[PDB]
Amino acid sequence: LFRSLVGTSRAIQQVRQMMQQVADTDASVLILGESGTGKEVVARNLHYHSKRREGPFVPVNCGAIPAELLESELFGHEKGAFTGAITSRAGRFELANGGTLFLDEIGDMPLPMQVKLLRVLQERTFERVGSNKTQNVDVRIIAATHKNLEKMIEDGTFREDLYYRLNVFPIEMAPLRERVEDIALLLNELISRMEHEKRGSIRFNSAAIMSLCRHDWPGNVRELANLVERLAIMHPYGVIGVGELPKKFRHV
Amino acid sequence: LFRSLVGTSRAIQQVRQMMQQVADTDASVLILGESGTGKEVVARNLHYHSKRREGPFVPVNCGAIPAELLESELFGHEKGAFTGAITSRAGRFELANGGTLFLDEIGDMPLPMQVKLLRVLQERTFERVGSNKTQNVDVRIIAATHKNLEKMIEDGTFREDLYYRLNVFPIEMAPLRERVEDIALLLNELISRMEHEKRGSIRFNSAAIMSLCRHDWPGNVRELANLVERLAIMHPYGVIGVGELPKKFRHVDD
Amino acid sequence: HPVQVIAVTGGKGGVGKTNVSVNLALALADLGRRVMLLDADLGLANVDVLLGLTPKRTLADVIEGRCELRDVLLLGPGGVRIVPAASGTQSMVHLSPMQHAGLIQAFSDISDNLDVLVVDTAAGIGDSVVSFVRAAQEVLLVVCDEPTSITDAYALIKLLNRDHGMTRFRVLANMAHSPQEGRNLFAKLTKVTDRFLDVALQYVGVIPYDESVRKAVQKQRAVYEAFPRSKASLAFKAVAQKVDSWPLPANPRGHLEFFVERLVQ
Amino acid sequence: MHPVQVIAVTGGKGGVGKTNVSVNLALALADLGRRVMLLDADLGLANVDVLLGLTPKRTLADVIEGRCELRDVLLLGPGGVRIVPAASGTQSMVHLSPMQHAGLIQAFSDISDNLDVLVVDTAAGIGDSVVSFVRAAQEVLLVVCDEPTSITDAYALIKLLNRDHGMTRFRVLANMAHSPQEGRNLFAKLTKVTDRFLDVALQYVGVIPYDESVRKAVQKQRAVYEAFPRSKASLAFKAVAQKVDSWPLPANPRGHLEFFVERLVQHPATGSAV
Ligand SMILES: Nc1ncnc2c1ncn2[C@@H]1O[C@H](COP(=O)(O)OP(=O)(O)OP(O)(O)=S)[C@@H](O)[C@H]1O
Ligand SMILES: Nc1ncnc2c1ncn2[C@@H]1O[C@H](COP(=O)(O)OP(=O)(O)OP(O)(O)=S)[C@@H](O)[C@H]1O
Ligand SMILES: [Mg+2]
Ligand SMILES: [Mg+2]
Ligand SMILES: [Mg+2]
Ligand SMILES: [Mg+2]
Repeated sequence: LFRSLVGTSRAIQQVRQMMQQVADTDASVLILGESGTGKEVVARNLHYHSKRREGPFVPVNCGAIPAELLESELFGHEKGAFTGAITSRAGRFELANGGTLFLDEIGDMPLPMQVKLLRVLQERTFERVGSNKTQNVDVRIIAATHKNLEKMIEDGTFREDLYYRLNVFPIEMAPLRERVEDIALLLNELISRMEHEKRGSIRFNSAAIMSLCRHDWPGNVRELANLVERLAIMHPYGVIGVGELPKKFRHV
Repeated sequence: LFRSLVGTSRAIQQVRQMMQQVADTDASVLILGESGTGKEVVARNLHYHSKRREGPFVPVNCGAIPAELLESELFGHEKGAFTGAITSRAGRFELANGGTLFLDEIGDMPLPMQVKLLRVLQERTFERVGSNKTQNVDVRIIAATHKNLEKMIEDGTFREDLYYRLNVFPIEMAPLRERVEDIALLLNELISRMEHEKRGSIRFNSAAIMSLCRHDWPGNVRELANLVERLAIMHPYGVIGVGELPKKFRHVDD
Repeated sequence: HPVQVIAVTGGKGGVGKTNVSVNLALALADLGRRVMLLDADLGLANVDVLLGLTPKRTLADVIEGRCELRDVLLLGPGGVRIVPAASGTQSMVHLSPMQHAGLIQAFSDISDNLDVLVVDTAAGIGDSVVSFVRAAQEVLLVVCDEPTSITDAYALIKLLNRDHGMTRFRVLANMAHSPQEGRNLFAKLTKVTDRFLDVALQYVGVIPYDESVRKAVQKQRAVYEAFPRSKASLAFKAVAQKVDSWPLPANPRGHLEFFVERLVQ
Repeated sequence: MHPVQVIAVTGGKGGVGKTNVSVNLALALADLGRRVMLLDADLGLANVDVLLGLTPKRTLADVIEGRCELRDVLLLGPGGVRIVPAASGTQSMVHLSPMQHAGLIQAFSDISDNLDVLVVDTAAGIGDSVVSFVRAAQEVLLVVCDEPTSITDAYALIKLLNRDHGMTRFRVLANMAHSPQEGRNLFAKLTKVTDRFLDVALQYVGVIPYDESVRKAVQKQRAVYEAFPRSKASLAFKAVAQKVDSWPLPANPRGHLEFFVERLVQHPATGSAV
């Protein structure tokens, strides 16, 4: 499974160039961008162009996993480890062995976990929670954040050494409003995938597309995709004009 | 509702003598004995037979309050003090001022609270949580436990100094299995207490009393009082024969 | 002098806990008691919904530190004071034990001329329900004549007895299609509790199945207010008589409970 | 191999029929030929076994307390549905922590013999047990009835999941509807609220009618689908199962705690590793 980076804009053109530039190395990648800009789609496309293309792709959202569970999710645990540890199980590093681990919202990672991540980056070994046995894995790290990690380093909330280990190959995702020339293409991609997965069908006329291009997109792409899914559930196989798009998408 | 412990047994007379030992002092009291032995009746009897008779009697059960909540329960707190402190309130010690604080299941008191309890015993002061303005309290502590405090000292779960401070003339409750000859008298007393608090009324016949004297009672007395409450709800103002007892208390053939 | 506190519970969802809390509170007010009704389904409030009220503030505003309990009280039918809860507020969906304790303790500020506090608990037998049930003086289980409701009520009784030593429970049959159905349901429950436990169950009586309750829910008015002569409403008045004859509390117990200061006298 | 569909049956409001829906949907899916697993996620107040008249020798209490493994408590129910039974009032199961919920959800990885079938019967309410199982599932099915309290509670659950977790797609099933048009109107009442206040995608699944046969089945402790195979409610459950069975399969792992994540990765060594 790999989604394509669509669009004609210079920003997306650059991102596509970078996928090829970094294809020859396992250098850690750090993808900066507002929430919803497509950072996981970039990470999957990068993985697909990497030497690891046939290895696993494993996402982790440090922002959607409670701080107390993240270490167990990342490193696994033994059955005796903590109260709820009723099985022994490999975590997401082991599941990513030979492939790519996508650490999303890295700026929500707690500082102790940041130290442990730095150790796994450097030494390429880790320990399950509740164990001292050394585990080796070969995982290529792609991390993503919407936060200013450098100010976080200044504030002492993020580690400078971890940041430099992650930021070997940086990528900046443009917000949707800086590349609205892509929206038509993105819409065709979204709808097309939506149809190929039998989740629905929609079309936009040109005025609707103009109105959408006039939008601010606080949620970037993700918000666009949620809108497609919503209108398709709302007007099955319909044609969206401007009346079907009425608050906060309504600019005419 | 002050009555000397009822019964003719040797065990209960020992308990009455232990009570007389401390009844005329204002010192802290320690009540040892199996769970359900009747320690709060002892503590309220002592309270009545003291200068603090007209003051407050405040119970706290350390085994019925989470460890993280006990400090606030005991010492109170100020409104801004921590996330759930939405008002300012006096704790149990302050509510017990001029009276008696019955500290039950002190074997479940965490060690930091044992430290603060010792501070109350020795300095007669405390602070509400979120404040460090010192407050005075004039309270008599009657503590109780069903655990082996000496084993807890050896396990590190109970402070030695608090133990020596509290364990002077301990009242040692006797389990019901040592007081079989008191059961009939106990039943009358429990009915009387139930009638006094308007909670119900029953009367046993001699066959039912005999079956209950034949029953084991590991839960001690509390278990007997629970059965009296239960029968007063099963048969309100009724006459309790063997057939009115729940099946497990019937001992006609055994 | 002490305040009667009744926790309306039962474990199983949909057996009528909120309808019972609302209409028992009204029936007690009608009997002449000064009544307060706490919606203790703290993050999925229904008392305001059943009464058609739209509170400007709720317990969320108290828990978050923006106002006091007295600010959120509503004067409901017959003068029942309503303490409204929140509907999906982040702040209210998981209170810590310390926040539960602080909230229960805060009620001591509005106790002045109060005879009865009715606490409508959430579904289930989690720590929040159990804290409110333990803080009350009487536990009123609402039970329906279905195996799931009987099993859940028994599970609640077992937990409260096993883990907290509680022995006295009040049982109300709801949605019965005859008075004999209510009696037979009480018999089914006492069979299980007699077999496995040593507890005291009082049969309070029955609330009949009544279309007037369904109409009242649709109208968002209490059946007792909107259909005062329906069978359900007459049954609530009878239940309120039984409840009002319960002995008042005398002493504090040793744990977290409503109005401990008044219990100390 | 293929991913497992995972459906969390929820709704917030008590008594709207969550457990009756979970049970009879599981049986109907099994009737279509699917290998079905049913988790009773009302972990301290089990009702799946009660509705099915079963007395499990072991429950999740035995797992939590370390007496057996999760695999050891699977119970073969009607139609071959495999049940993970919850506990009823057991002290170890009535206040599980978030870490215990997470360890349990993780433990389900020890399972690879089901398709389109983890049906998760959630508890009433919108607390952490409910939300963690709902987030760990792939499809969220809200059961709603045509009363203001059910509508209000379903809305509050949708709003919490959207506001706090970014969830936008929700399936809606009307239960106990006195006619099909009543259930359609109910869906419209809910979407009137959600359209006004939120940006969410609600999908109407259809209706389970109010049916005396369900009430009789509950009295007998048998599933209405099995005990009354030709009642209108059982026919409606067959229809809903066909719709569910046509729902798109999960494609990729999302980055959070979810059931069977190692199979979502779609890589043989990953799927083999746990
Ligand atoms: N006496 C009655 N007669 C007829 N229908 C009733 C009666 N009591 C309750 N109901 C119905 O049962 C529904 C559920 O009642 P609720 O009071 O919401 O129950 P609950 O036990 O509080 O449920 P939750 O969601 O666990 S809080 C009501 O909306 C009515 O449809
Ligand atoms: N389609 C239906 N037709 C008729 N009665 C129904 C129907 N669905 C549910 N019921 C009734 O509603 C009652 C409650 O069903 P449950 O499946 O226990 O609901 P629930 O939402 O799981 O409630 P909880 O889990 O306690 S919150 C059942 O016992 C039946 O009496
Ligand atoms: Mg280690
Ligand atoms: Mg309710
Ligand atoms: Mg259920
Ligand atoms: Mg597996």
